[PDB]
Amino acid sequence: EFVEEFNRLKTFANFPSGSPVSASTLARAGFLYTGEGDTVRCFSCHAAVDRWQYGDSAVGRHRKVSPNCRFINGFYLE
Ligand SMILES: [Zn+2]
Repeated sequence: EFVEEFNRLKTFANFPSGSPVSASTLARAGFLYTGEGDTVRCFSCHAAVDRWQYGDSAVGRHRKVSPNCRFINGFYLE
């Protein structure tokens, strides 16, 4: 259901314009938008990450936060 990138990106409906990190970048990293702030949450491991900054890596932060997530370890790559 959220295994496809595009379905995740449809959660970024009201995502703060001018977030240092874009909704695409975050959708690619496996993240859904919570609808609050710039707070997102990974669809597989359910970890949330907010407070995005210039030069952040969506993938990097996601791994840092949850290094054993099924998605970022490629277990969803079709
Ligand atoms: Zn995850």
